[PDB]
Amino acid sequence: KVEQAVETEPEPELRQQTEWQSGQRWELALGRFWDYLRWVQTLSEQVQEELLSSQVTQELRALMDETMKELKAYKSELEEQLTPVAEETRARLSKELQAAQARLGADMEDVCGRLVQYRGEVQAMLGQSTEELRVRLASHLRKLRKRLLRDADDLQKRLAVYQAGAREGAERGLSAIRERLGPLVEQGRVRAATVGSLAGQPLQERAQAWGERLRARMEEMGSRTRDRLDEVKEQVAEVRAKLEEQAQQIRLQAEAAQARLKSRFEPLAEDMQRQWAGQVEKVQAAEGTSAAPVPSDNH
Repeated sequence: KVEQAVETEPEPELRQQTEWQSGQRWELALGRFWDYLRWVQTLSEQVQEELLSSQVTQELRALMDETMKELKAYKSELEEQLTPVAEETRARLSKELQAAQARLGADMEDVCGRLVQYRGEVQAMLGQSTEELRVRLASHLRKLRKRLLRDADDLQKRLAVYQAGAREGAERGLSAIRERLGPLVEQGRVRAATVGSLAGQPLQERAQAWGERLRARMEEMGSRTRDRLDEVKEQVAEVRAKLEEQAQQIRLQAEAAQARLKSRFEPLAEDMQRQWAGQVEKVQAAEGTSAAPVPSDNH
């Protein structure tokens, strides 16, 4: 909201590389998703009015399945072929996707949860503050929106290379998607989320009122905002997700980094270069300006 996800603003290389590679089909979903993704940001009491109905959730879950439907579709067909090698290196292509894969569902599923929780919590009270919940809503959404972002690219980047064409690896490719998810549904029955988002909680005719809400919404939010992660766990519900997630994130970015290194080393050797200072931020000394990325905060 200020640097966690704002660092990408000045770094259009992510939107340029994806728009050039993908084209528009996949870039569309992930493109429109980022719009409402950050739009969810709030501050003024207006947030309590929007919480009435799962608006950002319906729009988020709507696009989430879109980018995931187009990516998974083109992916399965992409796995059929790998880089121009087919010998041993291809073995890393199986694990590589495993990382970017778990990263997709992780953030995605985390999205619907952030809303379903934030809404299910406030809707249970209907008479609390907003900042107390915003403090965590800023960082949580910051890392949730940042990950899904830096991931969408780092993931689509590998799909651009696979377009090359392999021989033996062609068999291992199909295995990659099989090593990620099998019994489950892509990530974790995301469909089940589309149902909850519909739940909402209408009153009489103000369950949304986004019309006037959006007015002060962006006004106060952009005005200056009074939170900037002041470390104040109010809901302590959604924070758990980003907390336990941010921890495992290291396992993903790690396998995805070590693999990508050699993965792109075959086709080229400049990716790590532009990515060294053009990926998104590279986590400039820890995360969060104030409210550091809590590991778990116990239970």
